[PDB]
Amino acid sequence: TFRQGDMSRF
Amino acid sequence: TFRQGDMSRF
Amino acid sequence: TFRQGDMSRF
Amino acid sequence: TFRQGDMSRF
Amino acid sequence: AKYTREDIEKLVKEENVKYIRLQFTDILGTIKNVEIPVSQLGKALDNKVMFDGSSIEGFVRIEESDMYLYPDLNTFVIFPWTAEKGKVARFICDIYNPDGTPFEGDPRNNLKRILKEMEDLGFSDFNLGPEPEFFLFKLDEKGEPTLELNDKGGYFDLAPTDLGENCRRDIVLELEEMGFEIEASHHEVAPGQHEIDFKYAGAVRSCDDIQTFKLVVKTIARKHGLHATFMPKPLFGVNGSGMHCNLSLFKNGVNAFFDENADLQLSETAKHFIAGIVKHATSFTAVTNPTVNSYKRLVPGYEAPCYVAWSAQNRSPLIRIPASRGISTRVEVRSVDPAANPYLALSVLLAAGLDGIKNKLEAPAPIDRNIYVMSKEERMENGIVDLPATLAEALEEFKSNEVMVKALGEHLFEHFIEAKEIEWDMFRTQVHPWEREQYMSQY
Amino acid sequence: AKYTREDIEKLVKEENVKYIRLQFTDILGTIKNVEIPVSQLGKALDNKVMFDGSSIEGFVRIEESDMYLYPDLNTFVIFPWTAEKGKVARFICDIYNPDGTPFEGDPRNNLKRILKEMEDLGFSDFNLGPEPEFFLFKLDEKGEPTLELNDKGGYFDLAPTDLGENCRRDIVLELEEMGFEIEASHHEVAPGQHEIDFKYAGAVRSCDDIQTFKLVVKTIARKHGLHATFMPKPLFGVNGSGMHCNLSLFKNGVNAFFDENADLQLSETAKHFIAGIVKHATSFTAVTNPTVNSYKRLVPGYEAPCYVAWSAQNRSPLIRIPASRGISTRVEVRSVDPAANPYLALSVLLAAGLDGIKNKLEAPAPIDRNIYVMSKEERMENGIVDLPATLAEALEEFKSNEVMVKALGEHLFEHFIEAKEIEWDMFRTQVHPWEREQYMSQY
Amino acid sequence: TFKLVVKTIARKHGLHATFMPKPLFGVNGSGMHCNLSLFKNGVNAFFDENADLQLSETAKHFIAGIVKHATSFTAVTNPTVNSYKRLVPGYEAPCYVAWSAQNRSPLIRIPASRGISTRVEVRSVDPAANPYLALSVLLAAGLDGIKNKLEAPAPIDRNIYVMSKEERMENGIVDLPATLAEALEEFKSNEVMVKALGEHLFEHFIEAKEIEWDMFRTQVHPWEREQYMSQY
Ligand SMILES: NC(=O)CC[C@H](N)C(=O)O
Ligand SMILES: NC(=O)CC[C@H](N)C(=O)O
Ligand SMILES: NC(=O)CC[C@H](N)C(=O)O
Ligand SMILES: [Mg+2]
Ligand SMILES: [Mg+2]
Ligand SMILES: [Mg+2]
Ligand SMILES: [Mg+2]
Ligand SMILES: [Mg+2]
Repeated sequence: TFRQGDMSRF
Repeated sequence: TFRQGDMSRF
Repeated sequence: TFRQGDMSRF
Repeated sequence: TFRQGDMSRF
Repeated sequence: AKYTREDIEKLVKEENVKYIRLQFTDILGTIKNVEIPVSQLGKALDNKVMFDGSSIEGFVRIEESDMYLYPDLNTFVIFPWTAEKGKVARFICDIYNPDGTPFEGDPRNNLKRILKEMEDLGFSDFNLGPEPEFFLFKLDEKGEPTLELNDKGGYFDLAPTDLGENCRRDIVLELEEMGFEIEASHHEVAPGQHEIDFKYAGAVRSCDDIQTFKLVVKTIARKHGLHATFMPKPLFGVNGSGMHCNLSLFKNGVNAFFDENADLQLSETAKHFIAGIVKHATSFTAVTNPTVNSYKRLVPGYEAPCYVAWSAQNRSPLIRIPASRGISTRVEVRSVDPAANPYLALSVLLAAGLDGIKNKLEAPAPIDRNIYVMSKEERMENGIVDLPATLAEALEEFKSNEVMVKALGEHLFEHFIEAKEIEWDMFRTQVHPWEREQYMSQY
Repeated sequence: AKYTREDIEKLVKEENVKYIRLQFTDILGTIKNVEIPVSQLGKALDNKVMFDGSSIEGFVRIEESDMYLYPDLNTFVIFPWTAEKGKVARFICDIYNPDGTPFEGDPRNNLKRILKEMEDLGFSDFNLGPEPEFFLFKLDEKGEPTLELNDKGGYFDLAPTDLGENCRRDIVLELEEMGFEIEASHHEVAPGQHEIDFKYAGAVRSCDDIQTFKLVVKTIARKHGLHATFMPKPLFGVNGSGMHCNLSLFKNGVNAFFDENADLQLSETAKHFIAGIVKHATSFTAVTNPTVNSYKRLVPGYEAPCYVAWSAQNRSPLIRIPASRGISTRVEVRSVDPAANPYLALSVLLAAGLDGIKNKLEAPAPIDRNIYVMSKEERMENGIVDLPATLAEALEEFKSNEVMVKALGEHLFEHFIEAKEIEWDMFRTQVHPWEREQYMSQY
Repeated sequence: TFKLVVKTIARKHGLHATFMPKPLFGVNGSGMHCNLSLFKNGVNAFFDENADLQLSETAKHFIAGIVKHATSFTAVTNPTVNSYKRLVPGYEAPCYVAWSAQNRSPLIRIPASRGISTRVEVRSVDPAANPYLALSVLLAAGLDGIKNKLEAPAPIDRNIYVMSKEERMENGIVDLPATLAEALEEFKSNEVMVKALGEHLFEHFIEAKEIEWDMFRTQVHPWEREQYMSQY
């Protein structure tokens, strides 16, 4: 996790 | 990750 | 309150 | 009871 | 005993069984099995069938592990639904390590271990009488459950009547045909809610009967174009579903809870048992109420318990003592819901009761004055404490209790805690439609 | 001053206004008003219009109470949407008791009281620069919001482009024509999410601008066939919406947070302010995040704050200090969401900051090593504590804080606590569709 | 015969049965774990009650042989393009060359049962592989280990997935080929695996698989259009 909104495009 | 098939029910 | 399941018929 | 019109929004 | 190897072989011989299910129970209580052809019955009865024992852990399993599948002969049951070319029979099996040691991660083996600990205290039997409640929901054209109840019945009403339907009657008769001992049945308080009560039996047999009862009820409801669920609170504003557990402890074949010259006709052992259950009530709630939805039932006004107290006549007490005495003297725990794992719930209840007996704890005074009117602060000064309000709070309480941890061992403890923490984390981050109804237009 | 009585009368005389809204803000932050014809403007400007002051309490009001409606002349605004026969103008008014004393239950009056307390400490101004962000949802045929976003844009993207649409551009231009001071605008991280930043101004003026901004954004989005919501987290797995608050304290007309000769170019007053915000951070979360949905945004992985720490460059810090210094030296609190009441949130933030300054509390060391790396126990030994995970937990934390109680007074405290407790009780007893999807068929 | 019968019976029930290694993304794939046991004079040659793990020296040589050629026969045991979408971490499918008795997705797993039932399980094989060719290459690798008395590496029981690829390359843990083309390249360079199926089979298999990979690599999949048609 720790990064979900930024990589939500993928 | 490291556990996706088992936890896929959620 | 204190009685909702029994009085639910009304 | 004693408060139904004001709390009707819920 | 009831069956031997020769009896099983002969029975499958005439009944022409071709498929055998070696069923068992995992952490979450769902029924798991590995299936073998009838040609492997000899290998099965030799305690030689291997399987992946990590399947007991559920969705938190990590590494494959080989374990044996020791079946229980007394649990042999022939399913009435013939499977085309041949019949299907089932065995309820214990899980064993490859070295012959019973697996510590098996809930049934854990219950047997707790029963052995009970026998070490001098007692002989631990009887359980369950009262599982369930809802019946109509299916749609696509064969999936809807929110419409099967009838607008009431408490003890003769609502289904004659003229077909009456799925409860068919379930009771069918269960009678499979060797179950049904005491009585009735319509429950909520519409579309039903209850079937079994005769009391041994703890292991009672839990096996509970699992088989869930399976059979679901199957028969599917026959009638209905959905049967043991979910604690399927609907808001309507009575939930409980699985009240009537517990009776026997010593030398006689009831140890009964004393004819004592007040309330209750022995000192019964008072110690009640004290033990009261002390650990907030701690084993996580096991007896293992789902998120379980705590929507534990709300006031629907006869479900909400506070730790015991009584003989009260509105929704945690522990109730029925009026019957003598051989039928028992203590009823009403917090348990049908979603709980029967083996784990029985293990924690028995462990708490034995903890009360071993330390000779003093039971608090019974509550007979409707604590509900009193405020939370107005009753906190007494012995009345609140049950956990959420699954997370119950998990926090369960982790801290040392006695409840040994009630199921380290393997079961860690895996149950991990699974329930994942379950709570999934629930708490969701955005439910209620939030959008309350805030999307207001803010 | 910007307007006088003669200016207001002359402006309404030529602009031909017929309806005047004497708007105010209740406990929950929703905009309320009592409407008068233009013939009652003289009575309104004389501080003589009465109304039911219990409407401030929201849905927990019990008794009618007469209150006065002292309007603020500088808040006079002419709405661009003509009401057929005549225009509509608005005043933002203070609430006064019938004896001339300001009403203690008015959030705006409470903010003014906290500002008076700040002036008693030697400071002159308390500037707020807000960063409200919102989602745009398409409307259906029946004119009600759906779950479809207006665009699949990204962070700072040129997604709306030219050729019509671009509701953000129209909102910014229209706000400019109404006298707002818009700094900059951009597309937010989540699809269909936008942010508009105002120039910093006084606390009361900033809160009034926030309320007017919400009203205008909702109206303009409704014009474009869109739904604008300031819900903290309308969707799961998608970026939430915050109302990052840039706070700057001024003394004698100069920035009191700036010190060129100190480390990080931060004055001792700034460090005391940061310490005060850190100390009470878990206590005013109930005010800055007053909804149940507010705590679904406060989850890791979406740049929203989850732990009490301050930094100059970190992934989702509770307090962030922008690189700009000098007159523009400020401390940014990123926990606030647009659903919060601006007056109450500003009051509690200012009270915490003044508590830090008054007692000269020592700020903890800034964190620049990604607290998300270690576990909760692996960071609890430091000064990093967790924000409340639910609205009930935040309510419990807020009640126990003595300083935060006086930040809004007894009347506001009791009514806010009652309303929020009712809100939480309604939420916790509901049975959400997630529970049925998870347990109806499994159990 | 099992594949044929399963397909036929599933067709009878109005169902489609597929042995595709990975028909769906984000869901567990399909394996064809092969339990191999070698016998000598009618007794199990992998069993030795007096040795550690109750494993004979022949079993250790067999494991060493399978480990040495594991990256080479992957092209035969995983002969399709879709085979390598299953060989991804997190779905119990093997991704690295290691052997263990209890681990999360090891390449070689040794079941707890011993004695006559002593065996070595190769979990990389998928049902799409040709059974005869896969068995041939596995047996050839095992015999190569036995013939040269290769030394088996230490078993892994600490969850290789924890540390990085650079944090495990210094050990004996190597990665399986990531694509069918990489597996073909590895298979061509292994001399021992070439004789495992002979020159005729080798050339025809290589030609067919190269054509298969070339057809796949030049396609424009809908994922590319979803990712780039509007972005660029
Ligand atoms: N009347 C009853 O005993 C029903 C009990 C109730 N349904 C419960 O959930 O406990
Ligand atoms: N990247 C940003 O500044 C967005 C902030 C984020 N939407 C929040 O809720 O705080
Ligand atoms: N649990 C299992 O053994 C399944 C194995 C997994 N499906 C694979 O592709 O290897
Ligand atoms: Mg009942
Ligand atoms: Mg009962
Ligand atoms: Mg932003
Ligand atoms: Mg910001
Ligand atoms: Mg296998």
